Amino acid sequence: VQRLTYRRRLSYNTASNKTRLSRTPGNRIVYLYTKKVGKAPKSACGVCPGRLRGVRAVRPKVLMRLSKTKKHVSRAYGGSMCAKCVRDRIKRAFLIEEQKIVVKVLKAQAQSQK
Amino acid sequence: AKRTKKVGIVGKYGTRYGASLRKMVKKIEISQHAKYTCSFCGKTKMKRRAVGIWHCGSCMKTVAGGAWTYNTTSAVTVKSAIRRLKELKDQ
Amino acid sequence: SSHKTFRIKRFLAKKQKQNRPIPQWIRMKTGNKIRYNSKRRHWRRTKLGL
Amino acid sequence: PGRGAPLAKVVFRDPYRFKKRTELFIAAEGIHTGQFVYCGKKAQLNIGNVLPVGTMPEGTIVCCLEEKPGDRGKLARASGNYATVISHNPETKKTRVKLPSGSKKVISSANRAVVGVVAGGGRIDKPILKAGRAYHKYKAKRNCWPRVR
Amino acid sequence: PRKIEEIKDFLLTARRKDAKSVKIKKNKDNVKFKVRCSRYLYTLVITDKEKAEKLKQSLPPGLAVKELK
RNA sequence: AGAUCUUGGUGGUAGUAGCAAAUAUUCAAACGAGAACUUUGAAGGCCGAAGUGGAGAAGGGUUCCAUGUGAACAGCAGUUGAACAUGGGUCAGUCGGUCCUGAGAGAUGGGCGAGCGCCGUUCCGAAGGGACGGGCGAUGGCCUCCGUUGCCCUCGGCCGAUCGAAAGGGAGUCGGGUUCAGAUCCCCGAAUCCGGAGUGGCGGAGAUGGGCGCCGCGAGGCGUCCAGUGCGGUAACGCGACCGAUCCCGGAGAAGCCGGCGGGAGCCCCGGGGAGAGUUCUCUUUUCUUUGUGAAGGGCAGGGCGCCCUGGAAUGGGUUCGCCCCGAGAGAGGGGCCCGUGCCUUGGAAAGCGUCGCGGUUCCGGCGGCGUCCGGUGAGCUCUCGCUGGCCCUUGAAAAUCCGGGGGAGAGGGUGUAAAUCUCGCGCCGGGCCGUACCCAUAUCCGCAGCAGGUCUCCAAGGUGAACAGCCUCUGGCAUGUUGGAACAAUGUAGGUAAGGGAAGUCGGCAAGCCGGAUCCGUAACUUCGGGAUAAGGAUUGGCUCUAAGGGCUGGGUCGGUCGCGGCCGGCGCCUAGCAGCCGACUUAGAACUGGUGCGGACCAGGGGAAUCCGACUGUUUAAUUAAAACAAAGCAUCGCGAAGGCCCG
RNA sequence: AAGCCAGAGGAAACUCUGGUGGAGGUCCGUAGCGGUCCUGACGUGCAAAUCGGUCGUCCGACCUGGGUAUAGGGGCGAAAG
Ligand SMILES: [Mg+2]
Ligand SMILES: [Mg+2]
Ligand SMILES: [Mg+2]
Ligand SMILES: [Mg+2]
Ligand SMILES: [Mg+2]
Ligand SMILES: [Mg+2]
Ligand SMILES: [Mg+2]
Ligand SMILES: [Mg+2]
Ligand SMILES: [Mg+2]
Ligand SMILES: [Mg+2]
Ligand SMILES: [Mg+2]
Ligand SMILES: [Mg+2]
Ligand SMILES: [Mg+2]
Ligand SMILES: [Mg+2]
Ligand SMILES: [Mg+2]
Ligand SMILES: [Mg+2]
Ligand SMILES: [Mg+2]
Ligand SMILES: [Mg+2]
Ligand SMILES: [Mg+2]
Ligand SMILES: [Mg+2]
Ligand SMILES: [Mg+2]
Ligand SMILES: [Mg+2]
Ligand SMILES: [Mg+2]
Ligand SMILES: [Mg+2]
Ligand SMILES: [Mg+2]
Ligand SMILES: [Mg+2]
Ligand SMILES: [Mg+2]
Ligand SMILES: [Mg+2]
Ligand SMILES: [Mg+2]
Ligand SMILES: [Mg+2]
Ligand SMILES: [Mg+2]
Ligand SMILES: [Mg+2]
Ligand SMILES: [Mg+2]
Ligand SMILES: [Mg+2]
Ligand SMILES: [Mg+2]
Ligand SMILES: [Mg+2]
Ligand SMILES: [Mg+2]
Ligand SMILES: [Mg+2]
Ligand SMILES: [Mg+2]
Ligand SMILES: [Mg+2]
Ligand SMILES: [Mg+2]
Ligand SMILES: [Zn+2]
Ligand SMILES: [Zn+2]
Repeated sequence: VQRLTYRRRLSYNTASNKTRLSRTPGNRIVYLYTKKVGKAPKSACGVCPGRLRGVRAVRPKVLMRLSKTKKHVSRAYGGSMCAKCVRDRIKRAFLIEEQKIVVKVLKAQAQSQK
Repeated sequence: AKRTKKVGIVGKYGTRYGASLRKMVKKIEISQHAKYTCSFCGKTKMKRRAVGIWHCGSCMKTVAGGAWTYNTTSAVTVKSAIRRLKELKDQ
Repeated sequence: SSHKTFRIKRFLAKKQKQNRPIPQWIRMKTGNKIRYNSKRRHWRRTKLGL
Repeated sequence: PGRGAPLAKVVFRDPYRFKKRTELFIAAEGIHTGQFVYCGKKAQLNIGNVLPVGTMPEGTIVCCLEEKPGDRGKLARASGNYATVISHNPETKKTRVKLPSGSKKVISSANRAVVGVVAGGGRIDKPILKAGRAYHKYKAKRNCWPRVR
Repeated sequence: PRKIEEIKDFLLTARRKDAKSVKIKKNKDNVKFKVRCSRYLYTLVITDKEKAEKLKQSLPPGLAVKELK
């Protein structure tokens, strides 16, 4: 077997020194210094544990050169919140504002007396 | 089969620490690692995350509880007392 | 080491330049009284201060 | 870390500007995420509400009780502990409470406090059983543990 | 590199102002027209031998027609 | 003449002790005055991938590399050298520093201090010097008009300077060639990140349609009016852009240790096909070597999903090695997203490599031919990615930096080949400073030295085997560790063996010796019921020839009733106890045969039992005479303290 | 070790068997870390503390680099001055 060497001056197996084996067209195996693994956004609701869909999972500075579409989903709160916890918020905002109309009408017939 | 006659969960401690100390920690270790039934979703998935923190896997509901049991008998009588005082604050 | 500062490297540059034999024609000067460079420093015999 | 009592992150609405305020309370046992707490004089008796001891019934027990009227919580903060409101007197605006050590103390009626006992339960009941578990317990607090006589 | 699939888009890339040369490489099964632009090396692969000859005679003027044999 | 006097020099000892840790050298030749030691070749060995191999951090600082000398040094020698002398050598937007903060360090305000100063780091400060926005203006100037710029209004808490990591966070460079010595830096070729464009570089999007009056046979044209800050999918979400400020919300950065599985690769293994070697006393279609496709795009496998739609499940079902999941929506069907390091393709064969040649430019990135192939296995090893668990009175950073969303203050054109705008495609310019050689250790570092010591990491082949053990080998390396020759006395140091006895030796079984692996049996007292326990004790073990068992893939037809020697469906039949063929792992069990009873044949590899004292255990300790019964420890008990406080520094 | 699966015995109470699982300041034992004994070697040494064999521990109160903090009547000490 052909044993390998590091190609830089960092000689320790730290998190910023991860490598993968690559076979060059010169028929030799060399190390290739991989980038880190990115993560998709977490949902803004902070409840459900899955990460968002439709969004490219990269390091934060790779987002500076990514297209806008690759960084979000075409929906309200898309790319920041999950669909499931957005439907809950649409229902919650509507129903609670219905409740305020209920208590306003309830006091409206309660102020019919002086 | 029945693998241990009496030690139960504290067989991991071997012969160490003395029989009565292993017996004292046995009931606590049973409750500490137990999965309680969540009172918010009904799924038996409410398990201890840290000391005093109980978290449900299904509904993602975290509740502050006892160190080893999900809720301590002290805080149970406290909650009843506070409920009694609130309904007595009004008439 | 391989990683060195500019200040350190320049310091070693002066030490390297002045660790050399005396010129041959110096001994021919009148009133010389100098035989050889007595400030010669070998890397293994003695170490630099820094 | 270094504390047996869980903490509670509670988010309020700032009343003077468009912002959110993130407070770090001490969790009274029984509170949960997605639960509303109410802080003020007009809040009612519920586990987690923060209301002054002067506007409390004669026997309610509190969690993170102030020592001086106006500062933040200072008493009964360790896990499982609680003060107990004993009596008031509208004269001189004072309130007598029973501290966890059994000491009676007279404090202002404007001292706020959480309602309930602080979570973390009977942490002292479990024997540590191991010099290593004591080693890890005090590695989170301060360099005090191996005690030479 | 960018691979070009059809013919007419290879023409206007080859006639682009930043196009520097065209290299024609004949293999045992196809002919590759590689135009060297400022950013990419656009490669068009033709299996048909007669199509390659027509395209070569129709290459834009004022451009290198370097052959690789 | 003295002071174990001060300094310098010199003797006897004395050609003495010694030049003995890690198996090892030998033959021939060359250069040379000179060869045990240099160089080349042949041989025999060692390191044996946890190396005596290949590369780094710290440290050294020129030791690096050529040529020359043979004074001194390399404790023998030397034609050799890490010595001496003379020259030469370190090339970066994308490898680091540089930037961020961490534990912490440290000014200013303030306080103290005789004083140099030191306390303090948000505390007792009027701590924002900035901002697109609007206005008053000087029209600075290609005065149409947007860039200036003074002031005013509005907004603006990182609420604290600054320093702190060549292993933390941190955008983006790879393949080939090249030197005496440098290369991810040079050259060739493929890319890519950030920043900029004032007059704005080109396309594309925005965005270019309807209503009505008319002309015109219709098509197609003219005038008016009205929209037009994109579109698709039920959904998950998708498409190439997709106006938008202050402000707000969120994400990424940003997370422990351990276990078990799965995917991918690299290596290893097996069967063939080439090319070149090796053996051929006989045998061997044999044995050995070698048999590429970088980044970055596009496409497709594959892996994952706590994502969506239909539907409504108990005779509960699905499912894992383990778990686990389901009326809060299972199974099933159909989709969506993420990762894609795997394969194909552009790069790409033109290069590289292996072989066979032909020329020469003291010494050519010379030229040419042929090839660079097809397969199969796996609890294999090492990485990496993923899923799911366990443990914690332990919950396993921060900040730069970047992004998404909410909101809609505003901006833009009057239907023009349009406007504001664009995170879309392509194009143009730039990336400064410092480091970069070499050693990285039985000789380049510290230990006074070429010192058996010490000194932080990465890679990791075959056999045996449970194994990164020990033992042997390949790649790579070396010359036995600061000398050799001849002999084989005593005493030694290291290693063996020993008849009969078996601790009688000795303070004492000190030392040595016995035992030892695996399989099958069989295991006591006591016990905190976990243990003791490999208790104790016994049997077996080789080689060869077989026999069983433990799997995976495909195909199961009754037929032309017809024809797009084959099918659109069915007149046309009963694997339904399952068969057929193909392929492939180790493991276990059983038996026969056989050897001078030898077989864990080397290597690896527990002596055992009965008691007494002490300490519960695990852990720690007198670096350099004490590892213990000492310390610690969990457990138990006592004490002080409600903050104007307890304990403590100053 | 807990958890889980199947089976058996029981009139019940409940018990038993075989798997699976992989806990533990768990055992044997490498690298590492340490340093018991030979009171071995050495003792004008290789060494101003090293070497050989034999040993203790080897998932944790584990080993370790670097950055930091504590300074002399002071520090720091699982404690030996
Ligand atoms: Mg490849
Ligand atoms: Mg030195
Ligand atoms: Mg003590
Ligand atoms: Mg004298
Ligand atoms: Mg005298
Ligand atoms: Mg002698
Ligand atoms: Mg000798
Ligand atoms: Mg060997
Ligand atoms: Mg090396
Ligand atoms: Mg040299
Ligand atoms: Mg000599
Ligand atoms: Mg020199
Ligand atoms: Mg400010
Ligand atoms: Mg800095
Ligand atoms: Mg770093
Ligand atoms: Mg080099
Ligand atoms: Mg390829
Ligand atoms: Mg389903
Ligand atoms: Mg070729
Ligand atoms: Mg180098
Ligand atoms: Mg040494
Ligand atoms: Mg010194
Ligand atoms: Mg020898
Ligand atoms: Mg020798
Ligand atoms: Mg040596
Ligand atoms: Mg004998
Ligand atoms: Mg005998
Ligand atoms: Mg005797
Ligand atoms: Mg005697
Ligand atoms: Mg002995
Ligand atoms: Mg015994
Ligand atoms: Mg046999
Ligand atoms: Mg002890
Ligand atoms: Mg005890
Ligand atoms: Mg020690
Ligand atoms: Mg000692
Ligand atoms: Mg006791
Ligand atoms: Mg252990
Ligand atoms: Mg052990
Ligand atoms: Mg000792
Ligand atoms: Mg001795
Ligand atoms: Zn959500
Ligand atoms: Zn729940």
